[PDB]
Amino acid sequence: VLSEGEWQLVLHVWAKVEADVAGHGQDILIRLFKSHPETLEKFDRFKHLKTEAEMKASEDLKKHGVTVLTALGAILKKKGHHEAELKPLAQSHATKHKIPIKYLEFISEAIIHVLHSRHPGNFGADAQGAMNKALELFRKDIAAKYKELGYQG
Ligand code: HEM
Ligand SMILES: [Cl-]
Repeated sequence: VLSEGEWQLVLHVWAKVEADVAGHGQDILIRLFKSHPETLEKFDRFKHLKTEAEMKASEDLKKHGVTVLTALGAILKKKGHHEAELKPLAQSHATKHKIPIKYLEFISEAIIHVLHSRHPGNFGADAQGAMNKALELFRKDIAAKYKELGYQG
């Protein structure tokens, strides 16, 4: 369970993300695909992209990044009260997309890397600690939902 103080560090850096969601979504998805190329294979819509340049030029990938970060933003703004938001996300990711928890760990790493790179004014050690705790909470609750849904994750 995060403290209010931890949530405020989380929401303070997220406020900067929100200056340019699309840009942050591109950086995060590209970082994920570069660091863990197996994750790209889960995306039938994107798995043809061969290079970072093709990824940067992909209008569709940018749209998807906005969709992803906006969903995560809405979860973070619930400050742990995210049962309603997690139900559809867990169901699609377990049953349609088949995304293991390991891959959620990978995108968590990508989010942290990008925030660390772009936002050193709002992402020092304590802020990164808080964001890690929020993402761990997200993954813990998603894992529990996966198990309820019948997906071992
Ligand atoms: C913070 C973690 C994540 C969030 C908030 C997130 C959010 C979303 C959202 C909102 C959608 C659109 C609606 C839906 O199908 O549920 C989506 C689609 C999808 N997600 Fe995620 N996602 C996350 C992590 C991942 C990861 C790590 C992968 C793969 C390694 C993944 C693979 C997909 C795929 C394949 C789709 C369908 C894309 C398409 O063809 O339209 N997700 N995700
Ligand atoms: Cl800090």
